[PDB]
Amino acid sequence: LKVNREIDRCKRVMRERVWPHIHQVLAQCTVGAVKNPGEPEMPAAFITRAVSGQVIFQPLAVGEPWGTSWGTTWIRVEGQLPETLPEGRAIELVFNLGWLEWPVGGHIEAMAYRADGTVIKALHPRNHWMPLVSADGVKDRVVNPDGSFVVYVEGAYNPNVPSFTVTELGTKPTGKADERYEFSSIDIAALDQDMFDYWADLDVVTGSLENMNDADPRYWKLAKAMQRSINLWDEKDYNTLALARKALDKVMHNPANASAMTLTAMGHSHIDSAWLWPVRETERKVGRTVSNALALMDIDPDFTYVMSAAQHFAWLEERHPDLFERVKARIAEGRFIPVGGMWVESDGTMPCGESLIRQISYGKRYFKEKLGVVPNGIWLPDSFGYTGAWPQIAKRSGYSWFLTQKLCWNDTTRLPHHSFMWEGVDGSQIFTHFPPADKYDSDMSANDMAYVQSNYKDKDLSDRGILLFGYGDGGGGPIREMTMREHRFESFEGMPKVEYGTPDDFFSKAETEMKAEAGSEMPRWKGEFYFELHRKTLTSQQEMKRGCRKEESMLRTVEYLGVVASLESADYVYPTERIDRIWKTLLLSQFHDILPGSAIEWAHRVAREEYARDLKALSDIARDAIAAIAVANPDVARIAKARISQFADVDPWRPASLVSCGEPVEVNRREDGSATLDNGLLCVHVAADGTVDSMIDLKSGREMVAKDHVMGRYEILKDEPGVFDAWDVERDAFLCATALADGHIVSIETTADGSAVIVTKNSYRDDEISTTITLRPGKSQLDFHADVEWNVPEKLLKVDIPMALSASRAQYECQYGLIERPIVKNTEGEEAMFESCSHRFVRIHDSSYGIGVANGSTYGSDVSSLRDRDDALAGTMVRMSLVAAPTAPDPRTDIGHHEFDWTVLPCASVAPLVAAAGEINAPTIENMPDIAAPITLEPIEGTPVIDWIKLADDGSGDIVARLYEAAGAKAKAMLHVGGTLDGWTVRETNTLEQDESYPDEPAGLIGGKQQAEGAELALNPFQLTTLRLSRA
Amino acid sequence: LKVNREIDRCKRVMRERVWPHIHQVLAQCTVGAVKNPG
Ligand SMILES: [Zn+2]
Repeated sequence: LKVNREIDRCKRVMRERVWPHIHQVLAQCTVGAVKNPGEPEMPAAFITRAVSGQVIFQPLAVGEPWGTSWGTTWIRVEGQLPETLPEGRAIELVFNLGWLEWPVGGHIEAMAYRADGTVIKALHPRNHWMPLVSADGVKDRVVNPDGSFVVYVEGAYNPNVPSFTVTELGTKPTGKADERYEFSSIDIAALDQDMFDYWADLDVVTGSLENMNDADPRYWKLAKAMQRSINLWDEKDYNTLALARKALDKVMHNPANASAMTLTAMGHSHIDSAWLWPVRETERKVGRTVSNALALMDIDPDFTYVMSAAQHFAWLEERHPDLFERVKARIAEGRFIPVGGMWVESDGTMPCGESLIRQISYGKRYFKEKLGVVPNGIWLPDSFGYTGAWPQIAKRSGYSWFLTQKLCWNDTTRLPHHSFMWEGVDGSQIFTHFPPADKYDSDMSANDMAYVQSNYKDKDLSDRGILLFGYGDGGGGPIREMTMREHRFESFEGMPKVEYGTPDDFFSKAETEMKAEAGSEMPRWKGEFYFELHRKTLTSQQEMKRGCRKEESMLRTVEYLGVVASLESADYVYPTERIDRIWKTLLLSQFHDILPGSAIEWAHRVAREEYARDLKALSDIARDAIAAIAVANPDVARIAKARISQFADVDPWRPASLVSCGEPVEVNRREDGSATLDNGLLCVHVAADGTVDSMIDLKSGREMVAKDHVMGRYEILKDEPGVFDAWDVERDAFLCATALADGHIVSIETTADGSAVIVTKNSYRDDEISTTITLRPGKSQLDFHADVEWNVPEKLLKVDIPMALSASRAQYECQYGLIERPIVKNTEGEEAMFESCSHRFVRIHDSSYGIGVANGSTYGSDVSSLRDRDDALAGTMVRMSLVAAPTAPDPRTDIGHHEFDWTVLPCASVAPLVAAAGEINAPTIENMPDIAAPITLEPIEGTPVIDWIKLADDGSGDIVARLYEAAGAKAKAMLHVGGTLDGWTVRETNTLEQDESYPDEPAGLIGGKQQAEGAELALNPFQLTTLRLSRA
Repeated sequence: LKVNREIDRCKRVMRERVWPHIHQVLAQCTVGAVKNPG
């Protein structure tokens, strides 16, 4: 059609006949540079060293790469600012350092400083210009009395790292220029605002023709004015410009339709704290983005910008002190908004409950003392699913709403609604919203308006949405082209109304109006947000998953010992600052890019050796605190190899030992190679090739292994996905798995305590798996411990546990509580859940029985039914993923020597499973005097569990316990305290240890603040309460 | 749909897992050149 061919003419007119005549080049500047391929130094220490004499600045070469990979080049620019400058026009430098266009935050960047150490503005691929004079006769401070000036530019020659492709770029500074980026004559230019407005109008108009339909007369009244204008603009006669704009004005002022939506736009750039670059680079990225944000708050007023991740604010505070005081000046104004008080945008499903609570707490604490703000909602646009315990934690932490967008990438199903009420397992509900643009980084195009209005899933009762724009995922922020195409879409009949705003006000009014409109028809979602994509993120880099749990499972012990030692010994200083530093370092390695393990080899290498260092430092605070208890109770008892595991079967926080102390375990070797372990409580029969093939529960007398199957068979899948190698698993892999039928028992023995051990070996073509199966006296559980020497890439290992019990749903655990997922997947959407998360245990049960499996560091599994060889129902298979080896961002990921531990239990109720999980995840310590816990609850009914006894953060000396219910039934208990804190009071708080109550949340205590000894507790299913004990 | 996403996997298999293993490199050759812009 004629119009579609007229759109191409208009776009080419924009690109060649209008765009170049915006920056009129006046003069070019002399340049000299100094290169450095090493690690960068602080800019302030370089400038003052670069002002006196101590740098030479050998001139650059036009047409050659100005740096090396992962290096820094400092450039001294000197211009002249000649006279006869155009009147009423702005003057600005233009830096064209060989930019590409596709990745904004990916390849090279830069930052321009003044000759005192102060930032001017950052330089990015699509935003490369620096204001000298502002079209009003006022100059920047870096201008002499004459036209002389001098600028320093720190340029980062970051390589462009492909997402999924084998490369050597994400390892270390190479010292070579792999991708060539030229220099090409930094220059000075005058800006023409009228041509720039004309280009903006053309852009707005021509982008609306691709998205309208040829049925409204506006499609034709537009395409006529677009044609009349470009037929009138002759770039060789400037006086025609004023004629061309008047033609493209009879259509720019048309009031929006009556029923059009209303969008609240705010500037937002998402910065992945570590992904495709080292963590030593994110600091500069935050600096650049923030500087860009403030240089756009003087192009126009009423422009708003949001920023999350208090850790980014801290990084900014240390590197650019001057750029911090400019932010605070905008915060008090109201145009700069910090949102979602959290340390970093953590992962949404893997961290435990205490991780999330501590993230919220540290974030709220930083946002208070520094910026003085109190956020009202959780900002989490990018995450691989959400745990389902989030609503309760958010509501009990003072929050009011919630924000997500990542759940659009699901491979099978689309969620029904965009704005809805999300109810967790407890019952508390939070208002949640997805930005209808289906992405956080928009460019404020006409395509995005058309999509937002034509995709919004609740247009019948909401007509209100949010809209984020800016260049994200690597920084950069929004560009001044986006802001000046927003004023065109303010009314613009044919498209949604758009206006600036803050998130809190949008959320308040949107929720209240949707409520008062819908009635008791408000959309609702109960449960978790299962992410139907990126299944391999549960096991991508195993040393990160093992590190997140081992460090956090022992922070519990270290913090508990600080409580016990601060009550026994009269002089013992609890090291608050070391613990705070360790906690912040931990919360930084739970970002949504490094816990899933989908970053470059460099990032994981640094994050891995941090776990080693903080693990070591933690087990010195422990032994130094235990030394204090050892002198306070000098003659009670001391045991080596103790494990303080919360919620045991008899004594909750007593430090139990490793010596089992039962009667020996009789072992009956058979002649064919098989063996028979038999303690008082189990009768295990191990076959000739590992693989326990029958397990009797001698108490009840039930087989525990599904017939014609063996427990412990190893499979190795062949996973070579289409895209996102380190991210997701094909379903095809589940078809290709091959068992390792070869194998044998290496050794059968008994030990000093009386337990029996069996040592097995297994191999697949290069690598070796040696398992140790243990049976201890007086414990109704079987323990497995495997050591892997993984060497072959592109493979995936997992073990299976065939259970002799058949049910319709499987039971996992959440951060606080439990969930169930189907076993046999019926519909198309259910088959998308073929692999799922599991914190610390999975249970398959029925009305009166059940079998459970608890793990140490795995985090991943999948369940399916089992059918006998005569085709009758046999049981259920539970497979849990151990280690995978991708190749995309990390060529040499997960090579060599992984450990794994797990255990299998017969459990009618859920209490012994929780006890076994807690007891397998606890760290070991030495020379620990065994003394009763200070806080104890006697269970009158149900199963309440005290999780995280710890000290107060106010330094006052109070105790804070975080107790919940872990069975799904109401629980009644009462508190008993030891003889070291009698006379103390107890009271109820929120998760942040503050006296704040909420009318829509039940409480634990009955009454108010009363005596601790004898206070009673009632807990409705999956409730999370926090007790605070004070001396008075 | 599942098939359209299975086409991408097959095309990438062609491009990376099948195509490079066609020309097995044995040895490289010494080279010398003379240039002429006329
Ligand atoms: Zn992200």
